[PDB]
Amino acid sequence: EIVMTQSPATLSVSPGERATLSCRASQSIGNNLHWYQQKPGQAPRLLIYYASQSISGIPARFSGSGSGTEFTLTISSLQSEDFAVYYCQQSNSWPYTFGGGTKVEIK
Amino acid sequence: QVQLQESGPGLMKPSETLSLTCSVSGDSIRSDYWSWIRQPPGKGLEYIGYVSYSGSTYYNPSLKSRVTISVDTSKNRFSLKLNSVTAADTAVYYCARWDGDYWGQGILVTVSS
Amino acid sequence: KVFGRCELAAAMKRHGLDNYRGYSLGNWVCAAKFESNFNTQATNRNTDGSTDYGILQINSRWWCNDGRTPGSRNLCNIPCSALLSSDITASVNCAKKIVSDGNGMNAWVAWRNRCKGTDVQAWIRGCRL
Repeated sequence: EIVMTQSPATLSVSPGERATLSCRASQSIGNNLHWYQQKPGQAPRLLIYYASQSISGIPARFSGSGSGTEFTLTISSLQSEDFAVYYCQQSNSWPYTFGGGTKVEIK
Repeated sequence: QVQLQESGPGLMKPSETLSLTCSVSGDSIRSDYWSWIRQPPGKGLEYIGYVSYSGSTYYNPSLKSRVTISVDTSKNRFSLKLNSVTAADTAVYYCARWDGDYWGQGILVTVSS
Repeated sequence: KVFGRCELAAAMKRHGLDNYRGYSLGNWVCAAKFESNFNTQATNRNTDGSTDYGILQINSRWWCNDGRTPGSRNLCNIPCSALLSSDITASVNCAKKIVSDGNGMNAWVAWRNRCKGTDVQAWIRGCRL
């Protein structure tokens, strides 16, 4: 299966700061990368699909970029409600796989 | 306004068969692809599998042919069946629409030996 | 819009079709060639009353809603008009869902009859990718 690796494992962010999360694929997956945000006791919520396509209702501060094997989720100016664990997931190959997650927490 | 809801036993013993169902409202079960995902406590996400419109299924090889996903068009819901469970199967199980736009809230299934 | 071969190859690659669920880029270019001849505005009314739309001739009986097909399941959750744009994003997203079904690319008659079994990678040969 395609192995997805996210970095860093934990990301400390001060409210108002720019946040950069990384996700890499063991092999090329084109633009078939999706980003999820998961808050405690809640189900993952899709924020970005197909690497950069935005979803209606999702704040503009969330932006996805990258292709092939290196992808990035950028939060231009993090707000307190953005603290959560973020996961990337590829859909280029079955079985679909998720990165190990990046825990974004307040600093 | 689509809503998914998982239901089933939250506690079971080793070797037994796990059986969960996900009921959908606001969308037709016969008009889309449906998936199951799980999250062991303190761990990340593992995709279990999905069923497409034609009824074809795709299962994660990590489950070793122990999984079944089926559709009940009459009650607008789909199910998950996982045989021979062990502690390794303890986790919050989530159902979601294949595109990922809507997820259930998850149901904790604990396999207590 | 009528795509040029390498122009489409590059677009589809940027849109993540190269090796999507096991299908090399050439397969997608070949399918577009034989289904619509690279024309995004292609439309073909079928006998059953449904219509095929776009560069990949996606049918309205199951995949999109043209508001004129009684059966319409609209599995891709999109108006068929979105498949007639020079922006292939909608067609690609729908094609990916289609191919994610058990039948894979067999969903496209043209691919099944003109691409499957041939040296499809020839369709991207000579293209900078």
